[PDB]
Amino acid sequence: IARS
Amino acid sequence: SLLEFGKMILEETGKLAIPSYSSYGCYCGWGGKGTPKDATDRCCFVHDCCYGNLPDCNPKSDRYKYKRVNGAIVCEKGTSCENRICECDKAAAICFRQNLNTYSKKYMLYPDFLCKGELKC
Repeated sequence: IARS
Repeated sequence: SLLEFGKMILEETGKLAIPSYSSYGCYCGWGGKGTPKDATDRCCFVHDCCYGNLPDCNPKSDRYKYKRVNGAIVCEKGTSCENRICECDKAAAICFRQNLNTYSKKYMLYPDFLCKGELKC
């Protein structure tokens, strides 16, 4: 998971 | 999807996307401002732009399929959004691999206030  | 991107990141780099890339610099895992800190952060900047190219897609949640052909990522055909999301993620994962040589832990948990100014995609 990250956001971006 | 974000989980798939994380799996791709781990496959390429050997680092867990959380925590190694989820809070890195100005653009990874979070963020829309700042001069990217280094090449790895620029991978994130470009990836953010790449997702920004797809306003009617849902990259965090929409799943795509990919395979490997002698190590290389090949995005398999899904919906148009899925194909485009996969290409964004593939590029970023390759970019992270290409820039491990300069990854720096000092940019994990990088504080927001050190990221200011817009940089156009």
